[PDB]
Amino acid sequence: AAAKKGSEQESVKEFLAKAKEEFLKKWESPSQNTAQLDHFDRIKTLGTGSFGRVMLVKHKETGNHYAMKILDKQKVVKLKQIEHTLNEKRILQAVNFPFLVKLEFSFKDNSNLYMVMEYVPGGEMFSHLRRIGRFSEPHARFYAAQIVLTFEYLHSLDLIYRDLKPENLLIDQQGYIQVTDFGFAKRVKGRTWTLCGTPEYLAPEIILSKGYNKAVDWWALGVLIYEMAAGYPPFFADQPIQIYEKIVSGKVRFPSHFSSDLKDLLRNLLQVDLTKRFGNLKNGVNDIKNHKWFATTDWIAIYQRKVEAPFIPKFKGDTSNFDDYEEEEIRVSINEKCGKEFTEF
Amino acid sequence: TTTADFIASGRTGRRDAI
Ligand SMILES: O=S(=O)(c1cccc2cnccc12)N1CCCN(Cc2ccccc2B(O)O)CC1
Repeated sequence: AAAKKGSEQESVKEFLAKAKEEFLKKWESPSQNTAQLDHFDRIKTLGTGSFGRVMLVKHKETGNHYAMKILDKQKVVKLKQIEHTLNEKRILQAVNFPFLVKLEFSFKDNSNLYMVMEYVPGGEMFSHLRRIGRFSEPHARFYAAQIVLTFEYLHSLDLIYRDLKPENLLIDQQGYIQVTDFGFAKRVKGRTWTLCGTPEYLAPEIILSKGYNKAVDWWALGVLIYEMAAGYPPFFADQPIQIYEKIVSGKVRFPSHFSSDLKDLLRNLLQVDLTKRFGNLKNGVNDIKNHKWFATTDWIAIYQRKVEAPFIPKFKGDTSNFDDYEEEEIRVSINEKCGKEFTEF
Repeated sequence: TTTADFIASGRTGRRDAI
């Protein structure tokens, strides 16, 4: 059993070295303009944001459904999101992992940037978590296991993720997870300093305006596990300022139904001292993978998507897991906007 | 309960990045 885990571990090292080779290849010469707007029939708007929208579209020739993320170049520039948006596309077209969203096509026109991903009708974990209330520990563990492997993958490429929350996680038709957003993802060796993320999920060292490293992702995993299993996040308040106070305080109250194993994991993930936080110690991610809360997890079977999911959203093209938005035209100027800012896209 | 305080907290919808 130990030599099978050792062989497992060596398989993982070998896999990651290969994945990095292939990542760096796509990363150094990214794809561009792999489709055009007219190839798609727009169906419905699935989301809106400060500098763009997401729309359900259907490829006319293939009939496959896609989520099309449309970003207004001029607003990206005004809101100082150029680097994040360039980073999102470049990372997504370069990464390759079972629990990431699949970027199929990207292109730009005079006005907008387009990223075209395989459509996941199940929607975001957020809506399901809020409706069901909370997930049981086995259920939460299923999702958490996929985030652990995803972070082992991203971190091996020197990518800090920085955007973990139920809002950015989809539940696909097999009940498995797809991580959506990479605007805040950044290739870094060592520390970085940008104040970014979501208040409930921010590690203390982010709030304290000191540098931080990939340990913030393991902290965020702790927040995610806690929120999935309890039904509410470990640090909440009416205003972000009040949330930050609680985060830095170092005090977490656990629900009475949390198992001893879960609480012990969370104390080590929600460790205010980053130098003592699981995933940032000498044994790296293995301290998490070998923790008793994950004793029953078959990491190989999770990676290969062989475990039966505890929840499969009701299979109905369907739009019901997304809200309704006022449909507006996609505007394309007769003049090229912000051409210099987005040459690499 | 804590969950009730959260359900009444006003930060129960999708959360924006800072
Ligand atoms: O629309 S998504 O759920 C989504 C994302 C990726 C693949 C998807 C495949 N099928 C269905 C939905 C999909 N999703 C990603 C985009 C929509 N927002 C927020 C948002 C909305 C509009 C513009 C930007 C942003 B953003 O903060 O970058 C968050 C979740």
